[PDB]
Order: sequence, then structure tokens, then C-alpha cells
Amino acid sequence: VLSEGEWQLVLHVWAKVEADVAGHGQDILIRLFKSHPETLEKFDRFKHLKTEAEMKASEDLKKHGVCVLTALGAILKKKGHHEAELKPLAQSHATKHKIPIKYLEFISEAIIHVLHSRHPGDFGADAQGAMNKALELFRKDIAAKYKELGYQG
Ligand code: HEM
Repeated sequence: VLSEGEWQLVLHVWAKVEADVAGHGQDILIRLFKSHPETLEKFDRFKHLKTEAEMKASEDLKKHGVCVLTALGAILKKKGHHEAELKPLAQSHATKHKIPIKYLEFISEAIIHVLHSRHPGDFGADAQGAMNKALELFRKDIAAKYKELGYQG
């Protein structure tokens, strides 16, 4: 469980993310695919993109980035009260996309990397700690919902 102060640090940096959702989304997905290339194999629409420049030019990848950060933003703003938001995401990611928790660890590392790169003055040790805790909570809760659906990834 995060403290109220921890949630405030998470939502303070998230407001900065919301000034440019699409640009954050692009940077996060590109960082994920660069750091952990096996994650790109999960994306039929995107696995054909071969360079960073093709990735940045893809309207499709940019729209996807917005849909990822919009879902994650809605979950974070519930401060842990996220069952109704998390359940459909678990359903699709367990049963259709088949995304293991280790891949959610990879995208969480990418989120932290981009937030630190873009907003270091609003993302110091205590804010990084808080965001790490919020994303650990997200991964714990989605793993439980994965298992309810019969997915052990
Ligand atoms: C913070 C973590 C994540 C969030 C919030 C999230 C959110 C979403 C959303 C909102 C969609 C569209 C609706 C849906 O199908 O559920 C989606 C689709 C998808 N996600 Fe995720 N996602 C996350 C992590 C990942 C990771 C790490 C992978 C793969 C390594 C992945 C693979 C996919 C795929 C393959 C689709 C379908 C994209 C398409 O073909 O249109 N997701 N994601």
C-alpha cells in the first residue's frame, strides 16, 4: 500500500506526462523495444519497424502509446482502488496478447527511464521510489488477475 504522500509524488509526475502523452508513449515503447527486443515480437502491427526513425514516424505506434499511458494513468489515479480498470487489461493481456509479468517489469523499467530522462527535477529518489511502488502494486494485482483467468505468466 502506498502512503498518501507517495501517491501525490506519482500523480505530480504523471501530470507532467499528460502535457505530451503521445511523445512520452513513443519514448517508452521505443525504449522497451530497444532494451528488450523480444517484447517487439508480441506486436504483429509493429514487429516490421526496423529503425528508431521508422518507430517515431509510425502513427500506429504513437496512437498505441497513447492508449497504454491513458489506461495506466487511469489506474494510477485510483491510488490502488483499480479493480474495475485492471480487470479488462488483465483479460486482454493474459488471454489475447499473452504478456508475462517479466515483460511488465521491462515496460515499468522503460517508464521509469523516460520519466527520469524528461523530468529529473520532478523525479528524484523519493518520486522514483513512489512510482516504483505504484508499478510494483500494478504488477502484483495484474498477476493475481492473470491467475484467476488461468494464465501463469
Ligand atoms: C503498463 C503496461 C501496459 C498497459 C497499461 C497496456 C495497455 C494496453 C491497452 C490499453 C491496449 C489496448 C486494449 C487491449 O487490447 O487491452 C493494449 C494492447 C496491447 N498490448 Fe498492452 N499494455 C501494457 C503492457 C504491454 C506489454 C509490456 C506488452 C508486450 C510486451 C503489451 C502488448 C500489447 C499488445 C500486443 C496489444 C495489442 C496491440 C494491437 O495490436 O493493437 N502490453 N495494451
